Amino acid sequence: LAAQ
Amino acid sequence: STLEIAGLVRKNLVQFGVGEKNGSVRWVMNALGVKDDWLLVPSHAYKFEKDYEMMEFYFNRGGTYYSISAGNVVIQSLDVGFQDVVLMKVPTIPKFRDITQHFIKKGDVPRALNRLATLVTTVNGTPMLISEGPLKMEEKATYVHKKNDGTTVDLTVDQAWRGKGEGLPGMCGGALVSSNQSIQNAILGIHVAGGNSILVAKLVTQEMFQNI
Ligand SMILES: *C[C@H](NC(=O)OCc1ccccc1)C(=O)O
Repeated sequence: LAAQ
Repeated sequence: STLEIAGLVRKNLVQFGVGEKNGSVRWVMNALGVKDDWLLVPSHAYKFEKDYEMMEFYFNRGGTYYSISAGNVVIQSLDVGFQDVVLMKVPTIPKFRDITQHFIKKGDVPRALNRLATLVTTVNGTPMLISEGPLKMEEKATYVHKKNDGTTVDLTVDQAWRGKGEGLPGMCGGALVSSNQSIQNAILGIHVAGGNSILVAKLVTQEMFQNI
């Protein structure tokens, strides 16, 4: 997961 | 309905940007007005860059811009510890429609699990509805934030919704809305991360607004  | 809650969210969504005094604005993500001059915004938008308080924060409300020194917004936590999403009071913003009563109550959380939901968000102001698969709740969720220079930080929050779906950069700060009509399609929280076809939203309950 990446900060979006 | 989902669509009517989505309309209320849409009207309260603003674009959040950061810039040096006298410099260009970097438009980062969304923020959601909830009541009066208070917004929800993922603090990862700003807090990991050098000297954030000397920056100017920008709020784009449908092509009308409001700016303020970062030192003049009042930031309030949702709960103990790091939750990423914070409450932010912005004295220069026009008052928002109070949408706090449309957020899920803590006690009703189980009623949104295992059901579809819709992420109501924008990419730099263009509204989008993003389908999310049956929801689960992660007691702890971890995701990677990439800073401006390229380096990364791992962020961990308590109680985050996880659903199958396809997101894009800029969608953070949008609101996750339950498909469950029996809890009046409650707003479940705020989008903070995505990857490998999974979307993650920090839980935000009605009770959290008691933090003012
Ligand atoms: C979406 C808002 N609704 C709201 O605050 O509901 C409170 C309510 C409604 C009906 C019966 C009891 C309580 C709104 O903008 O009004």
